[PDB]
Amino acid sequence: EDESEALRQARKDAELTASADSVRAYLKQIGKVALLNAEEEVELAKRIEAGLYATQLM
DNA sequence: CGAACCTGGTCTTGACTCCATTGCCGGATTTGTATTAGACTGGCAGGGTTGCCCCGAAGCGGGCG
Repeated sequence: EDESEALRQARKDAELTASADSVRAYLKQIGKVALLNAEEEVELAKRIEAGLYATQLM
């Protein structure tokens, strides 16, 4: 079905596999963080420039 | 009988030639680095074949605390 932790346990146990091919390992690694939009990019760029000026001032 | 001679070299002096050998210098080519603002967001991809043997690891029946 879609619940009762059978499919959930299957997805969890299939997440903790070997994946001996290094390309598949790196792709499963990078398919983790959430993608962003233009507002998130604006926010992160402003935070980056603020942090850079703050550490240069320090 | 002596005497010129003539010619092996042995060697030097002086002028001449000629080509390496750096040295700038001006320009040519060669090589390296930086920068491009619309938006773009998790692979293609190729095969699976023997026989025999040894041995080491995974997993399952079976009793035990």
